[PDB]
Amino acid sequence: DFVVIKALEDGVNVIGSECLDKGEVLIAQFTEHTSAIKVRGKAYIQTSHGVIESE
Amino acid sequence: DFVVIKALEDGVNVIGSECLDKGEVLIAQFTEHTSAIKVRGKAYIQTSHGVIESE
Amino acid sequence: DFVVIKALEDGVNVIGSECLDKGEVLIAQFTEHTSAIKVRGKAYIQTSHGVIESE
Amino acid sequence: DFVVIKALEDGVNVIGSECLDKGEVLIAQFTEHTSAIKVRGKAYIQTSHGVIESE
Amino acid sequence: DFVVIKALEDGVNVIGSECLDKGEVLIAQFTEHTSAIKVRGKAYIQTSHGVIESE
Amino acid sequence: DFVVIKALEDGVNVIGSECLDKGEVLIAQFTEHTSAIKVRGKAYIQTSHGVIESE
Amino acid sequence: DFVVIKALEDGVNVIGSECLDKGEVLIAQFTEHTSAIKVRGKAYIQTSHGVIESE
Amino acid sequence: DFVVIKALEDGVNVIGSECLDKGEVLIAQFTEHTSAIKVRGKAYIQTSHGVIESE
Amino acid sequence: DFVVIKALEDGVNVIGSECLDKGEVLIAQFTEHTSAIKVRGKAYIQTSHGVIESE
Amino acid sequence: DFVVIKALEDGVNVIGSECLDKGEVLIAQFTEHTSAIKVRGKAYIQTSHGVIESE
Amino acid sequence: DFVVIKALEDGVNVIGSECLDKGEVLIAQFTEHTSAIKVRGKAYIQTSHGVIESE
Amino acid sequence: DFVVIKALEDGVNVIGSECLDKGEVLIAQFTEHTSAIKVRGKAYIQTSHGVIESE
Amino acid sequence: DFVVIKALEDGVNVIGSECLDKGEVLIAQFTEHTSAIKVRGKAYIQTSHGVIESE
Amino acid sequence: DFVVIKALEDGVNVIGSECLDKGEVLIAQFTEHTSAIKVRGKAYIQTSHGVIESE
Amino acid sequence: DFVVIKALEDGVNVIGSECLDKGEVLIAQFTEHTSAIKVRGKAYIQTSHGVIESE
Amino acid sequence: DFVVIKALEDGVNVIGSECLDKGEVLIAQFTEHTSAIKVRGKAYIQTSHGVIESE
Amino acid sequence: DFVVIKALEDGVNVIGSECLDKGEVLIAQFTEHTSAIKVRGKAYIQTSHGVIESE
Amino acid sequence: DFVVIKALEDGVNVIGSECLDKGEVLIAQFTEHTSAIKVRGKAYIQTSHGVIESE
Amino acid sequence: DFVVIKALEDGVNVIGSECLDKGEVLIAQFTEHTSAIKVRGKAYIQTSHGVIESE
Amino acid sequence: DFVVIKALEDGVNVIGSECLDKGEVLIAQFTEHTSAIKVRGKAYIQTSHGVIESE
Ligand SMILES: [Au+]
Ligand SMILES: [Au+]
Ligand SMILES: [Au+]
Ligand SMILES: [Au+]
Ligand SMILES: [Au+]
Ligand SMILES: [Au+]
Ligand SMILES: [Au+]
Ligand SMILES: [Au+]
Ligand SMILES: [Au+]
Repeated sequence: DFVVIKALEDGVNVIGSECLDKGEVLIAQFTEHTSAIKVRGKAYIQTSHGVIESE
Repeated sequence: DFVVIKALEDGVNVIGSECLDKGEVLIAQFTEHTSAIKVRGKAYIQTSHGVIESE
Repeated sequence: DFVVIKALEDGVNVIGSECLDKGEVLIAQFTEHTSAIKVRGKAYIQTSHGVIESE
Repeated sequence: DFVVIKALEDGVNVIGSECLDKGEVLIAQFTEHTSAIKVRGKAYIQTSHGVIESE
Repeated sequence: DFVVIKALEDGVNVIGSECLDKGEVLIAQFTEHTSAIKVRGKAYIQTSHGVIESE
Repeated sequence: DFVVIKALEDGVNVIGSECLDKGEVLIAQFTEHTSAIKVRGKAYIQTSHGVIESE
Repeated sequence: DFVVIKALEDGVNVIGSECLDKGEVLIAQFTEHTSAIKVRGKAYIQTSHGVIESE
Repeated sequence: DFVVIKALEDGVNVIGSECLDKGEVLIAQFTEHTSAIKVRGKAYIQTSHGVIESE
Repeated sequence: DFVVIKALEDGVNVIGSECLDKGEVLIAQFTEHTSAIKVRGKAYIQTSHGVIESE
Repeated sequence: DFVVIKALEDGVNVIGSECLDKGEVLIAQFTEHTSAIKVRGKAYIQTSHGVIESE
Repeated sequence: DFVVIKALEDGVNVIGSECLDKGEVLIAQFTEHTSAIKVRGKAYIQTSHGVIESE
Repeated sequence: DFVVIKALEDGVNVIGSECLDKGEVLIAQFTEHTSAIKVRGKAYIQTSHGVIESE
Repeated sequence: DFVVIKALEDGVNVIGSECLDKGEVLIAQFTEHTSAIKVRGKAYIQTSHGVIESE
Repeated sequence: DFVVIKALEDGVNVIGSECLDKGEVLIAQFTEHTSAIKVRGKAYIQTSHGVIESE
Repeated sequence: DFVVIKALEDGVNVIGSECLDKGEVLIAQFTEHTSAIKVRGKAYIQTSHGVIESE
Repeated sequence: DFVVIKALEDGVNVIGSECLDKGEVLIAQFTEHTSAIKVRGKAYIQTSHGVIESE
Repeated sequence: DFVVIKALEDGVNVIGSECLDKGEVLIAQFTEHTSAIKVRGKAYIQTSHGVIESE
Repeated sequence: DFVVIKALEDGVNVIGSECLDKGEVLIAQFTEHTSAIKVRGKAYIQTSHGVIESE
Repeated sequence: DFVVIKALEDGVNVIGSECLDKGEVLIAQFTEHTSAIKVRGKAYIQTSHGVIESE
Repeated sequence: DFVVIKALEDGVNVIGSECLDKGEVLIAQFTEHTSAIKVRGKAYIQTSHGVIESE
């Protein structure tokens, strides 16, 4: 139901817009509105399906 | 309930239309409307059933 | 609730009609209408029960 | 909730009537109407309980 | 919710009446009406609790 | 929700009354009415909790 | 939701009253009324939590 | 939803009042009323969390 | 949904007030009212998360 | 749905306010009101996600 | 449904605003309102997906 | 107005149905409904007319 | 008000119809309907007036 | 109209449920409800018809 | 219709609660309410059926 | 229906309160109100069940 | 308005009925109903007027 | 109007029920409901009339 | 009408809940609600009846 | 009805909040609202029960 995004670099954008600096962690749940989440920049994502590394 | 698409190359299309560049990651939930998702180009998909690599 | 079809060859048909080219991946959920899905051609399917290879 | 039938030979019948050729794969969900599914001929079935081989 | 009966010999009866020949496989779900299923003859049954061999 | 009774000998009674011969298999679901099932004679029962052998 | 009692000796009482002879097996579901089950005598009980041996 | 109490000694009290003799087994479900169960004396309890031995 | 408290010493208090002597075991479910349970004295608690030893 | 806090030192505060002494254990469920719990001082917490040690 | 944040350094901010000092632990559930939680500073987070370390 | 039945052996039936084990004693009064009492097995009966020994 | 019939042989009839086997004992009260009781076969009767032996 | 039960051993049950310890004496009258009284364990009963010793 | 209890020792309890000292005698009639009388301690009871000695 | 109390010593109390001196005799009937009679001191009681000597 | 009764021996009666054992202390206030208090046995009473020793 | 009870030993009961451990002090006022207070165990009581020591 | 509690040690609890540190003094009046006050830990209490020292 | 607090040091808090400097004296009466008064810091209190020294 929720994802965990650790921003490994500054200015990481999360759309669905929010900006994160280096070292912050955003835990985001899916609402009715937020049905899709796009991640730019270098970040480390943990979902239910496992982990992944956006660049 | 949701899929994770890491676009390994530029111009990856996701239909159900959105375009992704290299290194971005789209986490997509299934709405009532979006009942099917088609992925073109080279991308790395994680679902509940496991991982797969579209080309 | 959903299946993952990676089309390993061109012109793979999915009925319930859609056509896929080589390398694309279709993630399909079951609606009320779509109660049966038929797959032609060479494709690689992941379901909840495991994987299978249609030819 | 659904079964996966890979038709290993031509003319495989699925009742509940549909016909499959060799190499096709039918993913069938149970509706209210379809409460029983009979499979003739040589086919390879995956259910939640495991796999089986009809002849 | 459903059982898988592979008829290992001809004339296998399934009550709740249907008849199966050798090599066929019947996947049967429980409705409101079908609250009990009786199997005669030599057959190989897979349920959620495991497998069994009726004779 | 359901039990599987393989009658290992003739005349096995199932109350909640039905009679089974040797080699038959009865798959019984619990209705609102059938809240208790008594098994006489030599039979082999599979439930969710495991297997047991009535005599 | 249900328990399995194999009566290992004659006259096993089950309260919530029923009597069992040696070798019988009673599969009992919990209704709204039957909220507690007491077992006397030598019997072998399988529940969801495991097995136990009343004496 | 339910607990299993094997009374290892005579006069075991179960409050929420009932008395058990040595060798009996009480399987108790939680109603709306019975929201707490106290066990005195030497008894052997199986719950969902595991086993324990009251004295 | 419920906790198991074995009182290893006399006068163990359970608030949410009840008192237990040495060797007793209280199995407590959470109602709407009882939303917090405090345990004093030496006791051995089993929850869903595991075991713990209050002093 | 609930957390287990063993207060390893005196005066441990739990906000959402309650105070605990050394050796006590508070098992706290989440109501509608209590949507966040803050723990001060040296305490040992067990949740569903595992254990942790507040200082 | 809930996350566990151990603040490893002083002044850790949790948005969705609260401030934590070193050694405190905040257990936060997701309401309807709190649909996203941002964590600044050095903290140690446990979720259902595992652990992570914000900086 | 009442009879006294000492069950000298196990499984003594009293109709008007109840079962008694060895050593138990049932004191039964005549209601409007219970106008006849039948005793099977080995038992020792005391009535107003004297004593008798059913076998 | 009541009689005690010990059936000393099989098939003893009691009219007012019931059948008794050897060793059974029937204690019969007089209703408004049952104003006369006829006993066939070998039986041993105790009434208020004493004992008698029907053949 | 009433019976006298001297409990010669501990835990004597009287159904119609009450428990007696060794040396206690229960004098029980027959109500409209209590139309049958069953005595377990070792006890010494005095009725109008005489005395008896349950075991 | 009534019983006579001579309390041979102090603190004799009569339930149905009253307390008697040594040497007192309680003559108790059965009301509609008092349908059962339990006697603890050492006492000497005279009923219509005879005498008895509770301990 | 009535008891006879000869007061063998002064100050004998009869509750259900009356006081008797030495040598007096009280013949007491049971009303609806007086359902229990307690006798203190040294007295000699005659009932229907026989005689007794309170002290 | 209130009295203090320390029961120096067992079975001390307080009427207005209650029983006390040795070492207990009853602090009794005067209601509208309790307008007189009688104390039997050996006890030590403190009132507003001073102390006294009942025997 | 109020009493002061210092519990000199563990498990001191105060009826009118509360339990106290060693070293605690309960200051109790008389309500309309609490018209009598009984103290068990070893405790030290101060009233308006002076002090006393329950055992 | 009021009591004076000087907390001689840290964490002194006053129920009727409040916590006091060493050296603080709480002057508490009795409301309608607060009809009983329990004091834990080492504290020095002055009432109208005198002084006392809880531990 | 009233207390006298001489603040022997600066910043003495009186809750029920007011602050006092060194040498000031606050005479406080109990209203309906102010039912409890807490004193921090070094102060010298005179009540009806005597004097005390908060620290
Ligand atoms: Au594009
Ligand atoms: Au065909
Ligand atoms: Au039986
Ligand atoms: Au206690
Ligand atoms: Au801050
Ligand atoms: Au008992
Ligand atoms: Au008198
Ligand atoms: Au007493
Ligand atoms: Au505290």
